[PDB]
Amino acid sequence: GQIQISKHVKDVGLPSIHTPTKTKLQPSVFYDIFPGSKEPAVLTEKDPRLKVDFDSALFSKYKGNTECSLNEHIQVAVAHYSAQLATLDIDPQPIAMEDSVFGMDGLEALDLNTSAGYPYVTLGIKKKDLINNKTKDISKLKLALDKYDVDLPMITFLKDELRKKDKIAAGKTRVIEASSINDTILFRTVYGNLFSKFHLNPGVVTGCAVGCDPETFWSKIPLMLDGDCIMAFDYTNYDGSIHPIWFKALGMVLDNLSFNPTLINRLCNSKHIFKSTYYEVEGGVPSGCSGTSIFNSMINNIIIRTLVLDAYKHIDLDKLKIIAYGDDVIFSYKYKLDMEAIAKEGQKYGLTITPADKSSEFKELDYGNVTFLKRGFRQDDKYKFLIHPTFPVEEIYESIRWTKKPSQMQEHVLSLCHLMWHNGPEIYKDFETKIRSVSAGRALYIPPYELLRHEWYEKF
Ligand SMILES: C[N+](C)(CCCS(=O)(=O)[O-])Cc1ccccc1
Repeated sequence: GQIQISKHVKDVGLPSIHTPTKTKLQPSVFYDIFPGSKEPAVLTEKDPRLKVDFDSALFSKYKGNTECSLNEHIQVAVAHYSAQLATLDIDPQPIAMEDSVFGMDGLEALDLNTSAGYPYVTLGIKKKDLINNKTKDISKLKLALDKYDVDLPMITFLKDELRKKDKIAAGKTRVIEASSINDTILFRTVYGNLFSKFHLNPGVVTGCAVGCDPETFWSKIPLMLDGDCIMAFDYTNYDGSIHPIWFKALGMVLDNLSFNPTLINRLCNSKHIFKSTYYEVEGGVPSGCSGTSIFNSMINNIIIRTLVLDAYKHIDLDKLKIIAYGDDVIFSYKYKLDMEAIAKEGQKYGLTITPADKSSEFKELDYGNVTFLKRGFRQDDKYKFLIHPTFPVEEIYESIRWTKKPSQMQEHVLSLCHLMWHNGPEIYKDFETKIRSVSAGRALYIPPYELLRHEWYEKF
């Protein structure tokens, strides 16, 4: 990520975007019932919990781009992965706008709650003002499309969420570049079929997990990654470390499929508006963007193949199975491979790869300690072939202590329970007890472990 130009919105003819300065998160009635350290992320330069300057650390993700071009290995990576995707027979033609908005098979309907982005956010216009899902009317949407066109700047929002104390004093708050609904629609009409195909085919052919249901997909992973092992690792600032060449490679893949190879460049050479500053970035991917999960996974698919070929000879790509969800990736090879060595091949590209789960060194992993989409793996008691997706109990305790909407505690709780029960009867029972220890939690409906277990078996 290299900031090319930065200037006042007034000197460019753009409005100043107003962003929430204070968190909506507040202590819930369970705050004292469960243990936790996390707290609301810093949303303003003036937060006593700070140590370093806000704007400083905030815009530190942009280290710039490392000098490097396309090599034969990347070309080979692109070639193999393309051939893999070619087996899915994806239709290159665009999709009707009616499908881009209300969805189709494999493509969820557009979220009508999130902001419409620029410039609607500055005109008081929301998505439900352009789309009438009630009568499926989108006439007003079409007008807006032709009125403001496309390739509009992205709005930078600070991510109001829970973070560890060290991220609080360090002012490390995550940003969420919000694309204009106009560009979300364009990207869906163009790539819609690809997005659809991927969502219906999470696995090793697409090398992607976007669209999967962890509850059933977890049982499949072990069968797909049928290798001599299983590897995972962490990325230090993945989004801001994606060098432009990966987009060039992504384009080639898309071109081998007969899709637009240039549109995606609007993500590489992106336009942004933080608050009163307008700027353009060269390199990196827009964090939290609308439809970038799939593109990020594809890039990772190209990266993994490259680093492997870079670190080893006599490698058989067909034997390297990959499953990615954006920057999160797990893969395997017929034979054992050194993760540390693979990691070092990333340095030349500007990718900082560290041990999985913020570990000390690059230690060997197994389905016993490996994680993916922040979930571990645990065999079911009754049926050993079914795999429980385990979510960190600590994270659940952390989440339940805060709430953004008090009158929605029932919904919040239910979500947690669906994650929780996968950790076991004893743990779930203790969770239920703590909740029901206060009148407010007693009035809540908590799904019994038997009911959750029963419903889970019927999903296979
Ligand atoms: C994926 N397996 C089929 C074999 C993995 C052997 S290992 O425990 O050494 O990673 C089953 C499995 C084993 C433990 C946990 C979750 C799944």
